[PDB]
Amino acid sequence: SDRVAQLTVGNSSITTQEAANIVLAYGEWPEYCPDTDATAVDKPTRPDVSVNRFYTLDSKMWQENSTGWYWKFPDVLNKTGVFGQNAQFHYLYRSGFCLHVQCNASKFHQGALLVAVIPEFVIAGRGSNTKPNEAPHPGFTTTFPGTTGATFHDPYVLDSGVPLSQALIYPHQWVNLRTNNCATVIVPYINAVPFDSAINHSNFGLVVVPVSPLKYSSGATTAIPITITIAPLNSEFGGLRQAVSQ
Amino acid sequence: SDRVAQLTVGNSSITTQEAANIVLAYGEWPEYCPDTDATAVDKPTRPDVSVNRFYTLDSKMWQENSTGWYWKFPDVLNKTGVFGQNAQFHYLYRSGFCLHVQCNASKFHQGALLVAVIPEFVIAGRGSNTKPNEAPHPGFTTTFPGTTGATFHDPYVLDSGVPLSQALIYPHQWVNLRTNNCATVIVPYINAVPFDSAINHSNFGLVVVPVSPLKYSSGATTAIPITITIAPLNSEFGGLRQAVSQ
Amino acid sequence: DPVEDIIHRAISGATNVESAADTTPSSHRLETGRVPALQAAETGATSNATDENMIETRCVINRNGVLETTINHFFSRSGLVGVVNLTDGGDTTGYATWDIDIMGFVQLRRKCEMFTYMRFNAEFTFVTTTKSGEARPYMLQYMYVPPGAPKPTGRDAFQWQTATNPSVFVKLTDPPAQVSVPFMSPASAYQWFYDGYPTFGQHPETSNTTYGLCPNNMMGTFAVRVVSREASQLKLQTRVYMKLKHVRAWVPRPIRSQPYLLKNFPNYDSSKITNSARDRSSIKQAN
Amino acid sequence: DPVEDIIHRAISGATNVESAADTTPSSHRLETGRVPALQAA
Amino acid sequence: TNINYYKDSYAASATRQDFTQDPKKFTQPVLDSIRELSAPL
Ligand SMILES: CCCCCCCCCCCCC/C=C/[C@H](O)[C@H](N)CO
Repeated sequence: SDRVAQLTVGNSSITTQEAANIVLAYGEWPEYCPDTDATAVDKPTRPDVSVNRFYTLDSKMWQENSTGWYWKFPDVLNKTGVFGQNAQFHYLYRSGFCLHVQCNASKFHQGALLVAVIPEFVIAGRGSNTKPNEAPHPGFTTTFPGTTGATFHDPYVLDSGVPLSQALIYPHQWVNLRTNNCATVIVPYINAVPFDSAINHSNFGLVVVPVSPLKYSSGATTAIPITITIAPLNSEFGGLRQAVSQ
Repeated sequence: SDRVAQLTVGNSSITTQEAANIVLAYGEWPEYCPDTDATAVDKPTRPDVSVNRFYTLDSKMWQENSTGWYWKFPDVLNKTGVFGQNAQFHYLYRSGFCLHVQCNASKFHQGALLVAVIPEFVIAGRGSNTKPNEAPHPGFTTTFPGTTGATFHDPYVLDSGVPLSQALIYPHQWVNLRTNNCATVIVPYINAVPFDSAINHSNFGLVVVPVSPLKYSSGATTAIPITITIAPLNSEFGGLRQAVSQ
Repeated sequence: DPVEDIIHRAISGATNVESAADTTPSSHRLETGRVPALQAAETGATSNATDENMIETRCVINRNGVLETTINHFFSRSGLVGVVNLTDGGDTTGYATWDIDIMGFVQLRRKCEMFTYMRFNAEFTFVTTTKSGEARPYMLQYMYVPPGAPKPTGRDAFQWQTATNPSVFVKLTDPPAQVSVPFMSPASAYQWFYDGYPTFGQHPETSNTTYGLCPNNMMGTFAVRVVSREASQLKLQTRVYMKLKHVRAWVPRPIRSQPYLLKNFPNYDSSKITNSARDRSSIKQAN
Repeated sequence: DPVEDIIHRAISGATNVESAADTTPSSHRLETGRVPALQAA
Repeated sequence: TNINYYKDSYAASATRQDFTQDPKKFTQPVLDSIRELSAPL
């Protein structure tokens, strides 16, 4: 009863047998911006079914030595779908996301992944240089990896210089191969401003880090893909202009 | 709750752990013939517990290449039990059947059988001859195989020249080794006449056809028997005379 | 009361539906343990998943008519159940006889064989002409010969007096002849598949030709001549069409996949099995 | 009304707590299907 | 409002049309009602 579940948004639907409940981040639902909180005076557009729906990205193959991956959400969807086209033609953006991570495996496999939504996730430079002018900075494509995602060098600090053990202070869910085959989290829109640009700013990141490694026996299936599905939810756009993708 | 179930009729009982619901053909229960529908004026006999009860037939061993089997119901039971003796001494017959098919297998086996009750199932001759006098006709023992049952030559057409894909238009149930270990269907008496002879006419056939073949791994149990159990239900007989078995 | 044990519904019901079903507006659902998508095909019940549950739909009030699909409009169309060849000039001959079977050939046979039991009335129409298609002012006689009535043994036979057997006299240039027929079976329904034998006794495993035949479907014979004392020299062909009306149908079944080899028997040729489908290039490329 | 589809909380709440929580006396329990210890992380 | 010119009722026309459906007997011939929104097993 609680294990089984089905979502639906737009024309897309997801069904799960073995799922464990659902995480609603910070106890609030996504909403449209209220009149009091609004600032920009133009009438925002609310596409609904054309934008809000599940989008599936390419799959990551999880291997015994895998170090984990991450994504930036008002990034991955900027070049894909109708959501991506509204984002390039509009200067202002607001929405929440419903997030779903999926990893199958047999009852003979063992391991655990930590799925976490970590707002304002800022990757850092890796090096001992204390001089600000010569200090390393983490690339463009490492900061906004796009649809393909990026992988951690040293997941223990989350590339942020911050302990992964405390990452449970963020909306998070475990996917444990013996318990559940998927993790689901709904994130309301959070930021210091009512709207914000989609192409410049990344509200929050996602982190799938293999805490307990992947282990199995000879003869079992070796290839274990990981797939993420994200639904932009309760979207808004404003500030229409010509397309700027970068 | 829905998985587990137990039937009972007569002095016989069946219990199932993994069963999936029950099929009641054409949404009607077996009944005795009403006064309006009756024609023959003699008082029919209603043996009840001596006739109505579960009868188990010999088991079929299902092998990787198995092509399927079939039976004819007011046939298989004509030579067995007290039901068979009433059928030989009486000219008229009416009853419904409660039907149960049983195939065990491990969670490491895979395959699927299609159990179907197909009224007025008429096997056909196999050959290209268009001349009616030289055309082949399908034997006596192929038409009424008796308790031992008969096997299909080419199950894809069901020996009837009719596509098996459409066999789902008949009261039917799948037994899928990963889901359920047995299939159960109750069939009311159907025919164009209130009573009909048991030894001449076969109301309906049963078809167990291995759609997806049987597959397993070395070291697993090879022998996978299939057993069918049939309960003549709500029986009636009439037209008493000396025994005619053929 | 002296002994206790001697002291001792359905499922669904039919709804009258005049038009196709509508659609009601729905929205996204996110919650647990409510899943219209997951079904079990093993139970033998078809998926009850609807539109409104799977994705978001608008409010659609459907005016499309469902009427044309009733079985009573599906058989309202006439078809050719038999064609009989009459040559009055050849040798002696003089009459033609056609035993009534609507399985004679395909299109109408394939329709009626998707139900096991059918009860209905019928309407026969007789289109007669010359081998050349031309019409000539000759009078014809169509006599129906119920089971057990003596068949005509010649053009001059006394069988044609028809004090009982119903007849139709019509000239050949006139419009076709048309009659209504009731439901004449001795049973309560026609049945196109009978698994069993008409008689008791031994059933050889060499020639079973008795098998499959249902006597309740034998309606007798239809005979035709041309009325004169002297034998006319002409060739003639009579096509028989039948509407099928006031129809009821029971326990549907699949259509014929394979070409019909014989009239009374569902035989096919096992080497030629057609694999009803069209061949393709691998999978995962659609045309 | 001309077209229908155009026709269209949180979870918890905050409690004012001035002092730390108290503790209430409990005793042994022996029965089935009541298990505060088993959790799902 | 049809008409019959003979006293034998089987000679009549298509008579009156009708709309009747109970696909429930073919679609769902099961003895335990399956709620369409809930898990079958
Ligand atoms: C003046 C001629 C009138 C002819 C009236 C005869 C009507 C016959 C009753 C309708 C046909 C019954 C259905 C036929 C059964 C099958 O074709 C075969 N008997 C079985 O193979």
